[PDB]
Amino acid sequence: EARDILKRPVITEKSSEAMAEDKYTFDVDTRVNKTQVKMAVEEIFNVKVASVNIMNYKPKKKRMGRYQGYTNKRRKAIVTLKEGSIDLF
Amino acid sequence: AIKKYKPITNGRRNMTSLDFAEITKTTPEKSLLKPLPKKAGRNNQGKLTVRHHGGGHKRQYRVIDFKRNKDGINAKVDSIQYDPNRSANIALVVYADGEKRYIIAPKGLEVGQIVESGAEADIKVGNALPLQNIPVGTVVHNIELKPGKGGQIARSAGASAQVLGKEGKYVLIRLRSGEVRMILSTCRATIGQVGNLQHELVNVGKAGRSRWKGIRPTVRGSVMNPNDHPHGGGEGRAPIGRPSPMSPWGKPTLGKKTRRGKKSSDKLIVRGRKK
Amino acid sequence: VKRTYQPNKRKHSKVHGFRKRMSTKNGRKVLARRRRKGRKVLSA
RNA sequence: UACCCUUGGUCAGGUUGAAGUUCAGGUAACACUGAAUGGAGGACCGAACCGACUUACGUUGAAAAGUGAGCGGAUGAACUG
RNA sequence: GUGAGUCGCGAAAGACGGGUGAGAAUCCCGUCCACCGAUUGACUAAGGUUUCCAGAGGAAGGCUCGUCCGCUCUGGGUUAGUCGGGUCCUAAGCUGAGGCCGACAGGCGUAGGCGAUGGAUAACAGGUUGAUAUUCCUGUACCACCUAUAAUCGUUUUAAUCGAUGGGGGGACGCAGUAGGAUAGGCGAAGCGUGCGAUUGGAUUGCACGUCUAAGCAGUAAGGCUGAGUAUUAGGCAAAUCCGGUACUCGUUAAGGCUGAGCUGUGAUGGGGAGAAGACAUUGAGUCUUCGAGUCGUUGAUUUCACACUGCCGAGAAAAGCCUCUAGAUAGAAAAUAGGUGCCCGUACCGCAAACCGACACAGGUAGUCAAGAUGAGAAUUCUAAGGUGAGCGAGCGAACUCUCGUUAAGGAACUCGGCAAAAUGACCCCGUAACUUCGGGAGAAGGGGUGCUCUUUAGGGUUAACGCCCAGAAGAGCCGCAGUGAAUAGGCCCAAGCGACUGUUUAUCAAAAACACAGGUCUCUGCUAAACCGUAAGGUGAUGUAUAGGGGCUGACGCCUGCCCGG
Ligand SMILES: [Mg+2]
Ligand SMILES: [Mg+2]
Ligand SMILES: [Mg+2]
Ligand SMILES: [Mg+2]
Ligand SMILES: [Mg+2]
Ligand SMILES: [Mg+2]
Ligand SMILES: [Mg+2]
Ligand SMILES: [Mg+2]
Ligand SMILES: [Mg+2]
Ligand SMILES: [Mg+2]
Ligand SMILES: [O]
Ligand SMILES: [O]
Ligand SMILES: [O]
Ligand SMILES: [O]
Repeated sequence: EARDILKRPVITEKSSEAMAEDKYTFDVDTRVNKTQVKMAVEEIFNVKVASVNIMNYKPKKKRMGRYQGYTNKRRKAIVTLKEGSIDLF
Repeated sequence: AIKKYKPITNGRRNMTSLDFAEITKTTPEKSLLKPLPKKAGRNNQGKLTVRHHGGGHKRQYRVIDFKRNKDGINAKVDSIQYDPNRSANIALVVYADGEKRYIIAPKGLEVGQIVESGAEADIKVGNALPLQNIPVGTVVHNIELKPGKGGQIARSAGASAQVLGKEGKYVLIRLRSGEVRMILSTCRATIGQVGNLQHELVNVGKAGRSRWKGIRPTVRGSVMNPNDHPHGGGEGRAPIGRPSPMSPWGKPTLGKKTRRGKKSSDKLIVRGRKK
Repeated sequence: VKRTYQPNKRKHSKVHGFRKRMSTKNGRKVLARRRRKGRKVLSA
């Protein structure tokens, strides 16, 4: 379902330029094919073609209390549009 | 024949090698071939058992019908070819039926000569047929010891056996190695010496030409240190101290007999001359 | 010089890896000690 | 690191000029002759690459075995991923 | 703590100005200078794992200082139907149902299966960010597939038509050598833009630029067809119109029949690219809307593009894709058209290095691709483009002493264990070149000579319609300086002897040799699941081998030779 396929949004200067050609940037739950995102984001907003591109990221390090630990895995997915547009801000 | 090579430098002086006058084509039939990795003289395991092999050049398997199994059907011979893995040069054979099979080359074979595999195939060179029917006083190659296997005998370069005579069952034969054996009456064989005769006058000429084959070096025993070989050790050079010159594994070489006298064919063996 | 340990993955996620160990008696025993002793890593 | 296997990659430039071929020469016919062709060699110089011969240096060192000047092999039993 | 504020501060060319800041030889900016340039350059693999970029900070780290960093803190960055890989194949090898063996463990091994450094496989150019690019957009392309639509099929036979899990073809491979056809880039010009010097002089005079894809239509330089076509079939396990064979008509006619292929022409591209201040309200007027405007001809030419051809022999992976043949499936397709559908991994950065291995920000190693200019045979050498760097302590003085380089009259190995080292020779051409010899060589023997720029005259060869463009000789005549391959890179030689025949390998980190091996010789073993061997045994090597073959010992090219003793 949409819920466990879209975990977060993302915003930044990168996405800000991205919204010129009607692009967007979400972060998903991991272990999700590219295609489920298409049909599911379609299911939830009725926006569509301009198919998806996607990446991963390896987890960095961090020290907040002088103990070692890693950040969390991050699979980022870049959505782009041809059919209207969506704003939820 | 063997063509001496003019000395131009040190590593050719005694050199010698073949002329290749019994060849018609160079590139083989794709079909009968079959591939061949190498092992360098060592086991399913990986350990070295036989010494000094490997290092050589790549090659393939040219299949042979040593059985000459299909009988009666006349054949012809439209080509010769070369065979690395044996001294004996090799022939290709268009059977009557369109089949194609390679056979070791008898000396004095003519391309276009025809050769048979049958009982009623009267005697010439090449023809394949049993021992019982053959006359006495004849030279024969590629005998089988057993019906239907594929021959094991006189299969290398040069001449071949002699038939001295026959009972009904079994049948005599004298080899080269000059040694005698009773053979079955019905084993399939053929007639005529083998091809290449001057494979042995080859002065290999230079060290590499053993590696090209390939084989590789063998080190003496009176050089090593005494663990690795019994003769070894010794200040300076090394006379062999002990009697009975030994292998690396004990077990002498020089005169000792290793035929195991319980083997069943020891009755078939008479008049042991060469060994 | 080229010193020992010119490193690589495949020869190290092979031999000292898991499925070798847990595809051999002795290796299973090895793992038993690296569990009984407590460790944060195996196959390394 | 040592061997071995399967599979790939590499080796500037130049010099020498065998077998054989062929043109005439020449014999009864072959041997043999002189040219032109042809381009073999664990062939010759010599950079990459490899190696470690002599020497100096360093020798709580730049380095737990190298550097600089020279040195040998470099189409082969070569080198190496 | 002592040693000691002592050794060291890890090859190297920096200087000045202007800013900043509390504070600067070390930070930013610029100008100059110097360095590499078959590279200290550019691109990727292995490898490491966020080191990448922005904004702040300077407690410790940095071998100094530090306002800075590859250190800290916060935030942020890696986009694929076509790229490397998987949904395709396979060798070596690994695992291996049943199974054979073993005291247990477990060991062997068929079927099959995994496993690439190889085989097949649909994409290109530009633009763009502080940080991503064949991934984004911009344009132009391709493959498979589904859906929709019709010009051909007609027992579901055979025919259009699908087609193997089986049969066949090809895929499919060595090494060396020469020659050739094409382009890459380079070259010097009479086409384009800018600009005329303040040092005597010069004005066709100086400087820079000289392109455009993959894809689709045509052709195409060189090669190939032991050939084309028919009929039959003792075979390719069953079948076969396919293969293979066999007999004939046409063959060497090359007609060019068929095949494959460098690359070229055209469009793609009235487009992108671009030397371009001659462009502003403007941005620091740098800058941007903005218009500027060119594709010519020559010569040179690979180490790139066909293991193609020839030669040699040491006789040169496999399977799949791909194309066919039937057994068979099955009513009966789809030409070219429109539309859509197209997964996972990786992608940042360094990658002859500060980030990899080396405990260090270490003078080491670290496969592969590109590799320009003059000089040169040349990837050699010297100096420079492209571009990158100034090496993470410096300022003084200019003593010993050590090290590294240069020189030294007279003599010239007297030093010395020993001419160790250092110096001398060194390139091209010409003359010439002994002994001995296994006739190949020795032999670059030795020794000896010439080489610069200008002017004149002349041979020439390749390339062209020709012009001129290139290439490298001879002859004379002159000029200069001590010196003409003016610097740099590049053999020291002769005679005699022992040992070894070679060339080769060896004691990784004290020995590279007269040792080891080597082709050859010789003796003995071994009649074939042969001997020997690893193992407990199966099993496997030997060996796709079959006594002109395989194992063991000894000796070491050549040629002269290989004596006596069989008691131990
Ligand atoms: Mg050399
Ligand atoms: Mg200053
Ligand atoms: Mg083949
Ligand atoms: Mg050929
Ligand atoms: Mg990686
Ligand atoms: Mg380094
Ligand atoms: Mg150059
Ligand atoms: Mg003198
Ligand atoms: Mg003297
Ligand atoms: Mg021998
Ligand atoms: O050489
Ligand atoms: O050399
Ligand atoms: O050499
Ligand atoms: O050489």
